[PDB]
Amino acid sequence: MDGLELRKLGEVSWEEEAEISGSSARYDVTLSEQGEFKL
Amino acid sequence: EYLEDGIYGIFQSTFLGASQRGVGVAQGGVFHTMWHVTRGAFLVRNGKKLVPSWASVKEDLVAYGGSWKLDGRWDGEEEVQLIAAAPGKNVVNVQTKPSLFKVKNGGEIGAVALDYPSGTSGSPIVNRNGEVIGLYGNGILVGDNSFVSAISQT
Repeated sequence: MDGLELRKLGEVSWEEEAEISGSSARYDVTLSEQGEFKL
Repeated sequence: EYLEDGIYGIFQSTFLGASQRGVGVAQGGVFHTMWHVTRGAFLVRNGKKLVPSWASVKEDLVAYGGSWKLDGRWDGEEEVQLIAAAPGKNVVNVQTKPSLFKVKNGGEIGAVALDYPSGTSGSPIVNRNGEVIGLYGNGILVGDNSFVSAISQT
């Protein structure tokens, strides 16, 4: 209970029949030195 | 002793049980995940303890057990795929036409508009060849409050 444990769930690959979703758009954002993204 | 290449889930153990806090990818002997998932906490593999070997807070990436070994980079026009290891759900691949983040006083980086829970952070984004272009989990909320992540790469 002191650290985190790893479990394998799959392997990285490109599935040819994979379902398509999402939307394509362009956003201009600012990035802080702490890796934060904001519009 | 060498972590088998593939996608791993990060699990945290509390008095209320085990929960998948995030995912990472193993490739070439090193474990790669988003910095916000672990914030440098150590891992365990069959009693083998892994400590962070490199981290960058502004890239939000951390590697365990060696240098950063993911070399894929987005071309700018390929359709991309997100292998989403959502907590408690079967691993599913989702393909998308990427979005783009134009950073003020900087350059362009690709983004994916797919909304997945916390604990899917660190999932791999890959190109048509199957090489890893970046990790998922760092992004913005847009007007409709959906999440849009950046294809986080070094």
